[PDB]
Amino acid sequence: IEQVDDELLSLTAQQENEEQQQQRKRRRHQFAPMTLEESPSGYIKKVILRNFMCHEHFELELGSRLNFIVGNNGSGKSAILTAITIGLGAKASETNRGSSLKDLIREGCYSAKIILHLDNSKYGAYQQGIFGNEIIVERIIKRDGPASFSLRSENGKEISNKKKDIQTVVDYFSVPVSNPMCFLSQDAARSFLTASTSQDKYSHFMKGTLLQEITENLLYASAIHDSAQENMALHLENLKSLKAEYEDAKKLLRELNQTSAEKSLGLSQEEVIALFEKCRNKYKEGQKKYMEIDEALNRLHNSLKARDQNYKNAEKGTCFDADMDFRASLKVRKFSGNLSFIKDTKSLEIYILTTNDEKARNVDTLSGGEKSFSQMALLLATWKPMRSRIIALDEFDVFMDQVNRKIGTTLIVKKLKDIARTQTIIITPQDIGKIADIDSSGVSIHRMRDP
Amino acid sequence: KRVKIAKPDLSSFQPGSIIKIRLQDFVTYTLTEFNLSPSLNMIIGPNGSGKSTFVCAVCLGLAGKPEYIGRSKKVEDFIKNGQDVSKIEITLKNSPNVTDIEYIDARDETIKITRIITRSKRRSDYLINDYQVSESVVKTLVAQLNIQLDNLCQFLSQERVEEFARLKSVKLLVETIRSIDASLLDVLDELRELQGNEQSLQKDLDFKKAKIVHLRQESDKLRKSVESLRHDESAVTILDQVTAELRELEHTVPQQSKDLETIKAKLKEDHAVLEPKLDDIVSKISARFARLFNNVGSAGAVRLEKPKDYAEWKIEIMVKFRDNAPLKKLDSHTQSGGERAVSTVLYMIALQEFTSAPFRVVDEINQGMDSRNERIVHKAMVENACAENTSQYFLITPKLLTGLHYHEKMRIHCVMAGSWIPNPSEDPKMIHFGETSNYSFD
Amino acid sequence: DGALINSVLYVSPRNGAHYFVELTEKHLLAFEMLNSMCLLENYDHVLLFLECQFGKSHNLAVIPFDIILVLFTLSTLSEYYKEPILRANDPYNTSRETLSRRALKLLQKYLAILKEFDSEQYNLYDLELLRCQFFLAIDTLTPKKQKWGKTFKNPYRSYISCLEQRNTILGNRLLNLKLNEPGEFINMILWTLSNSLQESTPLFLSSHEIWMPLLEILIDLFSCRQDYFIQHEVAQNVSKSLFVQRLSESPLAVFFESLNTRNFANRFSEYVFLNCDYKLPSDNYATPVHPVYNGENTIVDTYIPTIKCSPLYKSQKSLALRRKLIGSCFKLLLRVPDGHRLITPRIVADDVIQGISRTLASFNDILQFKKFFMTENLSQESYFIPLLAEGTLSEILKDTQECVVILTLVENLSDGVSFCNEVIGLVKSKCFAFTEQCSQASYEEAVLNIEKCDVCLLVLLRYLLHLIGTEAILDAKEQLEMLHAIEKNDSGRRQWAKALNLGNDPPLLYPIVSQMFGVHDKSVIIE
Amino acid sequence: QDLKKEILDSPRSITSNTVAKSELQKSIKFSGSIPEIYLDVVTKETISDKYKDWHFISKNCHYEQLMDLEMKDTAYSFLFGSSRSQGKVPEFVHLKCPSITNLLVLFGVNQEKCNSLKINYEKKENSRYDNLCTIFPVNKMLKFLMYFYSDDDNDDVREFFLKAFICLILDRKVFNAMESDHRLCFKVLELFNEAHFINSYFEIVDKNDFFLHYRLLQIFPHLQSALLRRRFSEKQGRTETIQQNIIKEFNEFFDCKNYKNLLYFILTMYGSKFIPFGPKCQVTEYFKDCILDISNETTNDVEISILKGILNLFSKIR
Repeated sequence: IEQVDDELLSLTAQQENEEQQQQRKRRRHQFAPMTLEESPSGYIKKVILRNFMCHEHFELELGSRLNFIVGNNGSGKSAILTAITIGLGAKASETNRGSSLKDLIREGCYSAKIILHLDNSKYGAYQQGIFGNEIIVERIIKRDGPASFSLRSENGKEISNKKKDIQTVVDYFSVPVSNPMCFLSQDAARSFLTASTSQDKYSHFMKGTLLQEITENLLYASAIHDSAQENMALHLENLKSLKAEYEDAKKLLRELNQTSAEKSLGLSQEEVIALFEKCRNKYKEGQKKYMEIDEALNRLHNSLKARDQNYKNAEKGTCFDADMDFRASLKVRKFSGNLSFIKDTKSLEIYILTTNDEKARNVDTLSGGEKSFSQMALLLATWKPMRSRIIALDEFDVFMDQVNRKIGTTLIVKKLKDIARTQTIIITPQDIGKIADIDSSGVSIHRMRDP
Repeated sequence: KRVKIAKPDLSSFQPGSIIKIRLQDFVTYTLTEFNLSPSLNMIIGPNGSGKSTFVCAVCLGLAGKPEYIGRSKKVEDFIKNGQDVSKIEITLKNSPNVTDIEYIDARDETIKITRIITRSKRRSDYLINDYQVSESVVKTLVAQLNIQLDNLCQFLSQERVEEFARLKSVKLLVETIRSIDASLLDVLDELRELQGNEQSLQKDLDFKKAKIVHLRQESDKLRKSVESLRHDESAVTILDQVTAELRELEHTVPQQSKDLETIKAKLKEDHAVLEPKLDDIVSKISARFARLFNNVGSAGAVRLEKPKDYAEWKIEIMVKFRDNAPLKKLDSHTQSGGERAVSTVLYMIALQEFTSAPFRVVDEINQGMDSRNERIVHKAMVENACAENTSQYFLITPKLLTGLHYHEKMRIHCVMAGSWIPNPSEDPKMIHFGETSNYSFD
Repeated sequence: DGALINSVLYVSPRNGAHYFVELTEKHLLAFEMLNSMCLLENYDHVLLFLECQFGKSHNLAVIPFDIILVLFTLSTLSEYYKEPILRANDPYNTSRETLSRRALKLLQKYLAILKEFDSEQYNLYDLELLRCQFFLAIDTLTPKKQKWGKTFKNPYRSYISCLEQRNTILGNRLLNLKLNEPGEFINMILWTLSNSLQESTPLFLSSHEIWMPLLEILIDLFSCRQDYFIQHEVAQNVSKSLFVQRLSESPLAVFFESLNTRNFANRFSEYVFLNCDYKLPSDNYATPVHPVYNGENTIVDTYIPTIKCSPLYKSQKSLALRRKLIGSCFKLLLRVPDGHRLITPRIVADDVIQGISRTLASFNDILQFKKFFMTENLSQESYFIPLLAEGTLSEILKDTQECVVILTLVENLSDGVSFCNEVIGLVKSKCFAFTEQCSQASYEEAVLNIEKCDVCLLVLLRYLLHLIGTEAILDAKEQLEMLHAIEKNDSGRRQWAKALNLGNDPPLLYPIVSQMFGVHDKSVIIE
Repeated sequence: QDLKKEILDSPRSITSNTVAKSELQKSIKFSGSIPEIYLDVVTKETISDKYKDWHFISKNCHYEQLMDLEMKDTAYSFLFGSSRSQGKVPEFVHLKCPSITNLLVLFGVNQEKCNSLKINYEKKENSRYDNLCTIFPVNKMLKFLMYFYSDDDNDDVREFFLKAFICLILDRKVFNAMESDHRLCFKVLELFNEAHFINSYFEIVDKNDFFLHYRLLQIFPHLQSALLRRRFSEKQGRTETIQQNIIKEFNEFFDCKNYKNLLYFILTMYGSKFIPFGPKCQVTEYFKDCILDISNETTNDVEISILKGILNLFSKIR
């Protein structure tokens, strides 16, 4: 099948392009010695949304590490997350907020503006000399005409209007906007928190950590390699049959040399010599094709081995980070827990030991509050391995009832207030001020005065 | 009135059994009397107290020599220290199926064999009905009773126990083929060799057929050369020899073709005659093995694997007593000693009813094996003793086991002597050891 | 004795263990990290974690008992028969060493750290925690009841152990589970002792690389556990009856309970010297041996054996292992009160001494006898080696000479004068001297017995020098007369040498005594 | 016809690693089976240098002479622990091997290597396929070498002995066959000054060859800080601190894309005072940031993923 060879050649070309792209990239950090406690730069200091969705121009100053928006449901509660995702740059289908970008614009107004102020005063800034202490990202969405972008600085000088610069800045700041899990919508949070089957938990963890796509790419490459190896064996058999036919043609050529009789040979000598010449050309082209296929198969085999080793190392590291984060999270409730990933069952099993039992029982053999706490700890342990500058989450009050909801909120505050590398925006309708755990520093509560 | 001992009626006892044994002038037992249950015999005593010596003397009495039991020969041990002669007497049921007997009619039901051992005289002399005879007559009487001392199945000793512990599948095949007539295996092997030489001749005929096909291909070239003689002289050097050899091979083909049909028919007839008998024997031995291992709570069958070659047939034993141990051939290294001993003992018990031997004797078998495998083998022996008309086993118990199960059919025998107990010779009722039926009348 | 057996400051005694030590936050985090890495089958990272901070800091990283069992199981996965599995597990061998080798090296280094407690080098709390982990591993490694031939308990409730959900590491069952079988521990000991002297490359690789070091580590750990049991588990003052019962429950008592057999003396003597040069007496039944982990007797095609060991090196290692086993047996035996005997193990010191003496006297090769009777440290093996030497000498004199002279040299080690007088008495009887009764045809066997007798006397003289030193070699006339008697014995041997029965000179101990304490052949070569 | 005649002159009607496998087979120094599967697995790594390593011993050892030396060593008049003085029982060793070079030749080292005890990077002596040459047990070889210590001697003999010991311990075969307890190795290290030992080791091997540095640290972890003081000395580093020198070396390896050397350098540096384990350290955070920057997880060298995992593990260590 020539189509299998074409697929192998296309995959080899794609791998060569990817390795050239890998070689092109350079380190972007200069390691300024400086002095830890201080948060790194790139967090969103303030967001202003003018004529966006339902509300008019509104100013929100987000905190450095942890945020709790107390906007009530039905008052544009999800508008802030949608605006942040659109401004930072995300696919419209991925956001799943609104039928189209045109609907996001306020009714009766042709244009909507979304402005974000990323911080560059602190360490880790991207081109702090050119952009200054702050980077302003402005997105204009109009019913008529393409959406416009401005990467203006504090003085208002528009550094650039293209999309590549925004992607480069986001990559430098390490904000996984492409990953839907870092910015969880209501539906995504409901799907992740309500997962019951171990296979569902494993699938959610793999998809969130961006390991599922690597596994799918490796499986596709492995299937292409197996098909290419089978076609290579068929081509080797065909080349051996052609070599035997050409050896017979060479014996006929030796008979042609002896003649150089026609009725004994049967075919005209000119026809036989032309057949030998075309057979030699076919042999040469077949040998070149065989060498190209062999080189491509060897390169694919080496690339597959390297990818398998890299994927195994990355998976082991991600699983180890998730397991350590989960064990640290379970210490809050005086529990001892661990995660097990099984390839044979393709499932993630959570084992938790409480104060009463002396044996680590299955997580399924627990109460609803304990299972909800385990799900929240798994969500935090899945967020931890992927280092994200900005993480946004919608309401979770419907998934936990009474005491377990307060315990989950306390766990979220304790686990996210300490880390300065990640800025978290939590949007919940329940009043955080009612909770006694608001005295802790590093937590910012932004309650909307207008219900 | 006067107490009367139970009548030793040989008619009630199964043929080939022993009712009363008299041991005279032996170590620690100058005069002793022993009684054996018709179903099964149980003897309790420490090793080296003379119980093993008593069993060895009983084995020697029935045309037995110490070197023929696969053990060291110690004639002096049997003789009492200071007594010139040591006497052992064995009484057996007699049936009119055995020849070469002295002073005993065919109708008579008693065959009494006496062995006397003395240091001064070195000869094999036995007594029938208190009449001196050579060892050959007793040996042939034992041979005609279908009981063999040299064979490991009928008699089991510590050296024989060690040999049975490491047993290869080829040894099991040899034992199975020696129990049944071994002529059939030899005939089948000869027929297999005839099939092999016939197959070699058939492949040679196939090569000759390929040569005939080449001759047929070149016959057209020969005809072309002949018509050209009538581009010329192509392979014309040989014309007559190729035709003559083709005709000779064509005449040879039917003679070889006639064969491979009669030889295969004879092989098929021999295989068809031999197969059901071995199949039923294997099915019966597997059923006995499974029924004996049901007490062990394990599933096992004695299977005979039959490959295309008749000589390649082998015996497989299924082991399930231990979950960790996979099904494999019996071996001492991989398996525990107690489980292996129980398995071999049950295998020997399975080949008892089919054998015509009147009784089977096992030595160093009743000794404890972890107190669990020994307990289950004791339960299996009790279940076997439950059936009527069964062989008598002389069990040896060097180490006492707590909570031993004693069946009603079998009776325990104790040879131990106590300081408070009076001397057996002086005390009329102490001559019998481990017997309770003797005290009761009849 | 040392700080290893007398450090109970940070211990928290429990029903399961008296040596239990509570975990601190840093140790708990380390235990959790190691367990998490072990769960993902990332053993290479576990070894890197243990090696990166080893010896580079004042604080000590304590290996958890479950991780110790994992390392013990890894030590069984040798490259020669598991090369494809190890290559698959770690395709990039960054360490350039086998996982089994790295695990064995870590276990040996940690055992060396445990043997001597350096309070200055390491904090006492870490050392006590490591001792607790090793003792817990030994308690999990308790041998099952001997067969001629409960799954996991975690004392620490702070973390979930990796071994709870898994019983195999890389296709091989855990060492504790494998050894906790009726016929495996004795089988393992017999297999290693048989394969120690085996010429076959797979069998030699199986023991030299795997079983020999693991057995040495287990013997050392059991000796330390026995010392801890005697120091703390006992009730101090006792009626001499309860102490025997406690000794029957001692870790060494359970260790040798799996080798009790029917008669401990003869079977133990055959087991320790299995596959040695001595002729087998009384046609003893062969001892079944099988590989412990699948194909230990097979070498994978990928692995190429490029290492050759001389027979002397193999004999030295095998005899050292045998000496360690005999020393452990004698250490267990010496604690038994006089008159009383242990109930669970049917072991008698006199029976063991007689069996070892019979086995040593039966040796037909002097090299193995010398390897057994030559030790780098006399103080370490001072409790049983003199007794074995005296017994072997007594048996050699009994077989060579019709008159058996009672030997009291072990009690005479205290006084050099008594020892020298006894030596003079023995040489005067001609039992030490070459026997004229022996025929010229059997001269080589007589020389073989004489050289072994000389080796036993040299061992006793070395122990006497260790006990008394060199103070009155010539000052006391008795030692000078003993040296003159040794010269007279040398002259008696020279009489047979001048007989010219064989070209080889009969062995003379005069040069060796002169080197050790003969002061250069007295006046013969002092000039 | 004439064109066909020239065409007949032209040959008419995989070999991925045939030449390399054939050359490895020809130079094998082994009398045995040498199965083709071993050659195939050795010649088809393409990812790691596991089968390429420094080999001090390149020839089969003289088994008979070494066995004779072992027999003489096992039993002798003194039968006591060998002291550093009294000639180290020279009465037989001088008769058997008068010089240390003769002993090294008995071990299997060629005379040319004995003459110059240095690793030739130009000849790629540090990366060579295993010669599969039989060697004596490491303990016996170390005892024989210790018999040639000669403390009461000129500096040249002691320097030669130290260089020979350093070359022997760094050998791949010796390192693989070395016992878990380095009692003899520790004794030899204690015989010489630690600074002198480090200076001799750095003379024998390249300063940037961190693979051998990691191997030496595996053999002798306590020398790690001292080794760093030789590699990143404050006096030789001008005004820059040792940490700044470590950062500069990391940056240069990162720019050169020497991922294997970078991984071995990271393994060597961690565990010392300059680069200690801990989540709060800035250096580990910078290293992780750089590794995350280069890592793409689609077409990347295995070393990058291994470095990421090792850095994460070291960061988690307290």
